[PDB]
Amino acid sequence: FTGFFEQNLTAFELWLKYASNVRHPPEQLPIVLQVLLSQVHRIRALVLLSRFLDLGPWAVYLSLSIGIFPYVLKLLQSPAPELKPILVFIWARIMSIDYKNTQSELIKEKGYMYFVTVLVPTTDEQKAMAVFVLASFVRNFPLGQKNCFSLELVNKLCFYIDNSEIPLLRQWCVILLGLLFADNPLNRFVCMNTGAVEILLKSLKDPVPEVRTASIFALKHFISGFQDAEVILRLQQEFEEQYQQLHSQLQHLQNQSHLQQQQSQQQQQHLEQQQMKIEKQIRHCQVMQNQLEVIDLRKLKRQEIGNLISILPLINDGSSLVRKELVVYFSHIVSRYSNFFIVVVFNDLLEEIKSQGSIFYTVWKSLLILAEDPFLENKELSKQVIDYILLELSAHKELGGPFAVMEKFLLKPMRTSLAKLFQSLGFSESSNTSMKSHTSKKGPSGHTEPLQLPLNSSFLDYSREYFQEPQMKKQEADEPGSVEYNARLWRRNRNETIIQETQGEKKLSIYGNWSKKLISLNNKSQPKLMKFAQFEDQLITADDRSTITVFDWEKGKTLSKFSNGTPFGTKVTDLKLINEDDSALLLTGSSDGVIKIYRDYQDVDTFKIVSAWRGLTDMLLTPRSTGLLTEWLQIRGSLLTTGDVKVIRVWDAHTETVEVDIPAKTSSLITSLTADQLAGNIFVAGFADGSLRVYDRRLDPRDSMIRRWRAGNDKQGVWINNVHLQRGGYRELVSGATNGVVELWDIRSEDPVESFVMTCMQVHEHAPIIATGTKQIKIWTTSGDLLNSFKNSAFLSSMAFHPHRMMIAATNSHDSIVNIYKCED
Amino acid sequence: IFYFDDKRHKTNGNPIPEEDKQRDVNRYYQPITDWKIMKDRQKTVSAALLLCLNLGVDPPDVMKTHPCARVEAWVDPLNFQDSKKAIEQIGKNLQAQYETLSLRTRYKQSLDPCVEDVKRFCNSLRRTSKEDRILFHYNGHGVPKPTKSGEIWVFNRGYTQYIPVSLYDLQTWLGAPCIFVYDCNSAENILINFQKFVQKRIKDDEEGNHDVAAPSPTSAYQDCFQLASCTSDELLLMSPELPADLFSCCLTCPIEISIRIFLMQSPLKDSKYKSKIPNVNIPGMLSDRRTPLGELNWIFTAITDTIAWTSLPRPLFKKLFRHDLMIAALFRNFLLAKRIMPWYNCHPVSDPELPDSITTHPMWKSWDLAMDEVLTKIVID
Amino acid sequence: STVNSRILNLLSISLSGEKFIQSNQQFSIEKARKSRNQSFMKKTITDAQILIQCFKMLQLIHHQYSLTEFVRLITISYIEHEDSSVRKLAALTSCDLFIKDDICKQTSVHALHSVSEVLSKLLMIAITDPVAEIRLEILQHLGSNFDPQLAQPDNLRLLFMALNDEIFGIQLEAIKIIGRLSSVNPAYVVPSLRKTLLELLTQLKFSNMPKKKEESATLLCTLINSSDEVAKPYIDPILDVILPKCQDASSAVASTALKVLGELSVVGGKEMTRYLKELMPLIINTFQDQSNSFKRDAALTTLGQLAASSGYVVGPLLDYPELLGILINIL
Amino acid sequence: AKNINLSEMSSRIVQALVRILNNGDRELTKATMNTLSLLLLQLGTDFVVFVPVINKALLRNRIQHSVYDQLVNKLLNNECLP
Repeated sequence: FTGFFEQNLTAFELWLKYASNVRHPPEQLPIVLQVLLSQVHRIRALVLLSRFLDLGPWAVYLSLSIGIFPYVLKLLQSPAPELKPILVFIWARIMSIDYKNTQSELIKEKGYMYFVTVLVPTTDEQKAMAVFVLASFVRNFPLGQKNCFSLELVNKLCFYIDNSEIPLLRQWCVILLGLLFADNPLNRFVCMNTGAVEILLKSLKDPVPEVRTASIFALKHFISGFQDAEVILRLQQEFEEQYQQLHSQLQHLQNQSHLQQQQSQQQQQHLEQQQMKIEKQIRHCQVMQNQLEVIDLRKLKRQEIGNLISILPLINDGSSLVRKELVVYFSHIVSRYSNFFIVVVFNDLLEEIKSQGSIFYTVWKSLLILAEDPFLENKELSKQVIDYILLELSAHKELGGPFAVMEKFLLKPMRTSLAKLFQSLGFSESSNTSMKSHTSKKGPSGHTEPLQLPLNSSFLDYSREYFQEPQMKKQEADEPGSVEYNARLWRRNRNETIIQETQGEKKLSIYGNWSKKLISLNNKSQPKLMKFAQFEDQLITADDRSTITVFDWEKGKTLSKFSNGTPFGTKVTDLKLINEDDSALLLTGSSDGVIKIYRDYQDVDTFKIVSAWRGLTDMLLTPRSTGLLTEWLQIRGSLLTTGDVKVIRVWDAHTETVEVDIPAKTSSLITSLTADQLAGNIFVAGFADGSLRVYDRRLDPRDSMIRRWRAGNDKQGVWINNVHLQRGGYRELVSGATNGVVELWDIRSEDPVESFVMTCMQVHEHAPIIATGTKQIKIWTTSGDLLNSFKNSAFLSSMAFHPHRMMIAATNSHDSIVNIYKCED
Repeated sequence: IFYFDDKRHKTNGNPIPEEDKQRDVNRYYQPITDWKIMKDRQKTVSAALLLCLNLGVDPPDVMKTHPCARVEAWVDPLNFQDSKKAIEQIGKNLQAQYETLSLRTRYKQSLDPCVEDVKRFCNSLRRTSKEDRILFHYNGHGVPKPTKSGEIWVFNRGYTQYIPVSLYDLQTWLGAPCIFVYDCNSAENILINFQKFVQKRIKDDEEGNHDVAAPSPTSAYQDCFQLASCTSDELLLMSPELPADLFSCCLTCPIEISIRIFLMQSPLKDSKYKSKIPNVNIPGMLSDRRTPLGELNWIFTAITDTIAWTSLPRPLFKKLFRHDLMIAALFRNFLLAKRIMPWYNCHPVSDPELPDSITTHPMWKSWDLAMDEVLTKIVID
Repeated sequence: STVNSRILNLLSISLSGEKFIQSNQQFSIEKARKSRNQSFMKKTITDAQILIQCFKMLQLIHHQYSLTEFVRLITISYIEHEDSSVRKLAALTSCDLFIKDDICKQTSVHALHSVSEVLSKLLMIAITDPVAEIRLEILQHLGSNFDPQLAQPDNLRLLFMALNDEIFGIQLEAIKIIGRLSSVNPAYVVPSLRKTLLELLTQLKFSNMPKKKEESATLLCTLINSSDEVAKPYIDPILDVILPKCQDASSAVASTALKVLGELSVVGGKEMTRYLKELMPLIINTFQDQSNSFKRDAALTTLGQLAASSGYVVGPLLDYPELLGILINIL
Repeated sequence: AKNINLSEMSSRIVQALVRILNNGDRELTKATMNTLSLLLLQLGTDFVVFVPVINKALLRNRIQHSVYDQLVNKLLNNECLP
C-alpha cells in the first residue's frame, strides 16, 4: 500500500503549524476525514483533527459542513482508553457552537454513557470537558434530563466540587447542577434529600468569583416551580408509559427466549445480561416512581427561603459580576413572589413618609442597597428591576387613588385592605439577623423600553464562550513574538534603563540645588491629591470637586480632565497606581468608601472603568473625617484600607475576599500608613493622637499588635503628618508631626534613633532627603543636616516626589497653580 | 505577576456582542448555519439497463474500419457466437459491476427491447417505486444517432427495422427522480431535448393549464439528473485499442480502466508486461481495505472527493455529493470521466454543469503516482 | 548608543525621513526623494552612490536594536533606482537581515505574515527581474530557514516554473531547492518531481542536439544528488536511457553519461546485485582502449562510486581477470 | 497558448518577448502585445508577478492599447472577463 495517507497527514501538519495565518479552507480536510476508518492511524488523524478544531469557530463550521459528525458519533461505540480524552475534547469543542442541533443524536445508542463513564468510572481538565458536554446535553432538553440524572453522577459531582483543584470544573459542576434544577420537582426533591443543596450552599464561600456567581445561578434555578401541580402529573404520565413499554419489551424478550432452543455460547448468552440490564432499568423506574408521591412542595419552599438568607451576606462581595448576578436573582424573586413585595412596599414607603420585620424586608432593603452600586450598568439594572414595582403600585387597580394621595407626600379601611393580602400568600405557604444597616446618605427619587420581569442571565453564554479561545496553544499577547509582546519588551527595556539611571543619579541630590523651577500648570482649582506616575512621565491630580486631571509635564500638556462620578458632598481622598510595570490603572478612593479602578486614563475618548466596589462600609461621615486611607502592596496584591472605622481591613485581589481585619485598639483617627513592598509582612500606621504602632499579619487579629510608642516626649496628642518607610536605600522609618518634629525610628528597638526639626513631611523613595512644608520649603538630609531652602512663589497644600527622578511638586492653599522643581548639579 | 487584568475584569460578564458578531474584522467568526443535512433522503432502489446492442450489424449512418472498437464490458463478442453475449453476458457483467456502487439496489435488464416491452420495463418500475429514484442507463451502438427532434431508437420482434421513441413519451413513461447515463454517439442532442421538453411541460402546466396526465408531479422533473458522453455533433472513437463504451466504463468501474489507460498513456512502455491491450491483474477486492485493490479504491475515493470539494461551490457540492450514496458515486466517477474522456476528442456533459478546472486540477498527479507505486509492487511480484 | 543611534538616524534620513523606532507609536514610503534632495544641499541627478553607501552598512555593522522592521523600507526600495547593483544590493541586504532566528522561526500573527510577505516579495523580484544576473544569486542565498514558508503550494507553484529558465545555473540551483523541499511538504512536491523527471527522461532521448543532451544529463545528476526520495523506484527507466549513451558523438556527452551512472549507483546502493553483471562490461568497454584521448576522470569516478556502493569488491578481479591489465598500463 | 498551458515556461516566454518590445518596430508591437495578452488570458490571476516589468517597458516605449489597458486594470480590481 502507498504512503499517500502519511504524506497528506504530514502536509496537514505543516498547514496547521505554519500556514494557519489565513483563515481559508485547508484543502487537505477530506483526506484526514477519509483516514478516520482504519485502525492504522486513527489516533494521529484524530489528534491532528483536534488541533485543527482548536483554532476557532471557523474550523468547526468547516468541519461540520463536510460531515465529521457521523464519524465522531460512530467512534463512540468503539471502546479504547486512548481515544477517550481525544473524543471528549473533540466533543467539548463541537458542542460549544451549535448545541441546538447536536443534542438529540446522543440519545440514540446510549451515547451519553461515554461521558458518564469518563466522569464516573483522566485529568481534571478531561473531567471538565466531560461535565461541559453533559451540561450542553442537558440545556433546555427535558428528555435528556431523565437520561443524565443519576444518583452516582450527582454524588461524584458533589465529591468533585468538595475537592477538585482546577477551578474550571469547580465552575462546570455547579453549572451542571443549576441546569439539572431547571424545572423538575422530582430532581429538586432528590437533590435536597441527598444534600447537594448543602454542598452548593457551602460552595458560596470560595476563592475565585466565577464559582460564586455559578452558585448564585444554581440557586436562581432552585426556585421550586409555578406550574408544579401540573408538571408533577406531566412527569408521572411518561414514567407510567416508560414502565409499561419496558415491561412489554421484557415479556417480548421472554417469549423470544422461550423458543425451545438452548443456543449455548450464542444469542441466549448474549441475552441474559440484557435481561437483567432491562430489570435494572425497570427497578430504577419504580425507585423514581416511589420517590414521586412524597414531593412536599412546602418543604421545597422552606429550603428555598432558607437558601435566600444565606445568599444575602454576599452583598459586600468583590466584583460587579456577582453583584449583577445578585440583582438578576432578586429580580426573579420579585417575579415569583410578587404580592409580598407589593404589600411590603406600601408599608415601607408610608413609614418613609412618616407589618415588616421578616427576612423578606431584608431582601427589599438589599435591592435598594444594590440600587446605589458604584458600577455603571448595575445602577440602571437595579433601577429597571424596581421599575416593575413602581409601575405596579402606580395603579394596583383600585389602589391608584390612595397611592397618589400618599404620593403627594413625597415632596414634603385601607389598613385592612393592605393587611388582607398578607394571609393570601401566608396560607399558600402551607439567626434571623436582618440587622438593617445602611449608610442612608442618598434617597431613591421615584436601554430597553419595556420590561420583562424575570430578567435574563447571559452568564451561561459567557461561560460557553470560554470554549472557543485556544487551549492547546497559548493565546495572543503571550506568544514568543507579537505586537503586544514587542510592546512589553519595549516597556521592560524602559523600566530597566530608568531603574539603572536612578541608581546612577542617587547621589546627586545630596549636594545639588533645589531652588530651580521646571514648569507651572493651572489646574483651575485647588488640588490636594498629587501623584507622579512611577516610571512613565505623567502627573495625576485630584481636588475637592472630584475632578481628576492628568498632566504630561514633558510637553506641558493637559491629557484629560474628567469627573469621578462620586455623589456631591464627598471628596476623593487617595490616588494610586495599579500594575505600574506594564500598564498603570488609576485607583481613586473617596471618603465614602467607593473604590474605583480606571483604564486608559490619559485619553478622554477611550477611558473606561474596569471595577468598582466598596472596600469599607461602616464609616460615618464626620466633619473631621480623615476619609478612606489606603495603601498598596503589589507582591502580595494586598490593599490595606481604613478610615472612620476602628479596624484596618486587608483586601485581596486574587480572590477578591477580605482576608483579615485588624483592630486599631484606639479611638483616634488614622493619618498615615505604610508597608514594606518586598517582604510584605510588616506595616506601620501613624495615628492622629501621636501614637506610632507596628502590627503583624502573621499572627491572630487579637494579638496582631506588636509594639506601640508615642511620637515625642510630650503627653499631649500631637497631630502626625506622615509616616513613611522608604522602598530602597537603608529603609529608614521617618515620621513627621505638625509641631515640626521629625523622627527616625526602628521597629525592633523602642527609643527613637534620630530626631530634629508644618503642613506635610515628604520623603523621596530613594534619595536620602526629608522635605518639610512651611512658608519656606526646606529640604534636609535623613541624617539631620539641612541641604537647601527656598520659597514657592500663605501655606503649602502638599508635596510629592517623582519616585525615581528628582522631581518635587508644590502647590499653595487657595492657589490653582502647581509648580515642579528639578534637582540638578 | 499582574492583577486586576483578567477576563472577568476585561469582559464584565457580558457575552460577545451580536452587533459585532457579523462584522467579522479578523475573519474569525465566518458562519455556516445550514451545516446539518435535513435527513430527507431520496434513495435509489431500481434501475433500467437499456442495451441496444444487436451484435454483428452496424447502423447505416456511421462508416467503420474493418478492425473496430468491439469489446463491451470486458467481454468480447467474437468468443461467443451469436446471442450468449448479446445481452445475457454483457448485462450480467454490467449488473455485477453496478453492484459495487450500491448493493441494496435491485436490477433487471433489457433483452434488446421493443416498444411493447418498454411499456412494462418502465411503468412497472414507476408503479413499484413511488418517489425513489430510478436509474436509466442507455447504451446504443446498433442504433442510428439520436435526432434533433428528440428520439431514440429500439428494435422490433424480428430485429428488422429501427423504430423511434420520443423522449417526451419516455419521460411520461417514467417519472420525476432520474439519473440518466447516456452512451450514444451524440448525447448532447437528447440532453437539450429533455431540457426543452421539461420547460415545455412547465409552460404548458403553468400558463396553458392543459396539464397532461403525468404519473409524477410537474415541478419534480427538475430533480431528474443527466450525464452524457458527447458535447456536440462529434463522433466517438472506433479505435481498436480502447473499449467501445469508455464513458460507461468510467461511470461504472473507475479503478480498472483508469489503471489501464494509465498503462496506455505512460511515456515508458519498455520494461512492462505488454492492438496490444495490457493484461493488468490486481489482487484484492473493492470493499476490502488491506488489499491493494481496496487501498486503490480508498485513495481514489479520497482524492476525487478532495478535487470536487476544492473546485465546486458549496450548495452544488452539498446537492451532488452529500445527499445519497448512489448519485455521489456516479458523480465521483464523472469527475474521472471529465479528465480521461477529453484526452480522446470527446467532451462529457452533465445536466448540472461543472467548472472546467476538473481536467486541469493539479491534484491528479498524486493519483498517478499512487498507481505507479502500486504497479511497481505488482510488477516486482 | 550615543553614536550608533546617530548613525542609524543618518541612515534613516538618507533613506526616508523619519527616526528608527520599534514600538511607541510610523509612516509610509513616499517622501524619500523630498527628504533626501535637501540633504546634500544642507552641506553643499544620479544619487546612486549615497544609497549604495547607505546600504553597504546595513549588511556590515550590527545593531542591538530591533532589526526586522526597516525591511519594510528596504524591500519597497527595490526598484527605487534602476540598476544591476541597487536592486541586487537591496535584495541581498533584505536577505541577510533574516539569517537564522530573528522573526523567522517564531510562530504568531505579526510574527509570521511579515515573513510571508517579505518572502513572497523576494521570490517575485527573484523571478521577475529581467537582467539575468540578479536571479543567479537571489535564489541561491535563500537559507534553509525559509523552508516552512516557501514549501506551501502557493509559493511552490510559482517556484517550480523557475526550473525552465534562461541561464542553466538557475535550473541547477532551482532543482536543488526542489530536492531540499522534497522532505518538508512532500505531498505537493513528489508528484511534480515525478512529472519533471519523466519530462527530462523523454527529452534526453528524443532530442538530437549535444548541448541539450549535456543540460539534461547534468540536470539529472544534480536532481538525483539533491533528492533521494524520488530516486530508488525509478532506477530501471533512468538506466535504460543513460546506459546506451557511450557513443562517439562527443567526449563530453559520454563523460556526463558516466557521471549520471555513477551518481545513480551511489544514490541507490546495494540493489544493483541484478544490474552489476551487465553494468560492468559496458563501463570497462569505455574504460579500456579509448578511440580518442578523452577525459577519463569521469570514467574513473563512475567506478569509484559504483564499486564502493555495491560492495562487490573482491569478486570483480576473479570474474573479470583483465582489470589488472587495464590498471597496470593506464598509469 | 490557447490550447496548451504555459505556466511552466512563462518566464522564458515573457523575457524573450520583452527584448522584442524594447526596440520599436511599430508593426511587431501589436502582434507581441496580442500574444502576451493571450498568455495573460491563459494564466489568469497569477500574472501579477509579471505585471510591473511589462508596465515599465510599455511606459518606456510609449505603447498603449485599449484591450490590454482594460483587462489589466480589471485584473487589479478583480473582474476577469475572457
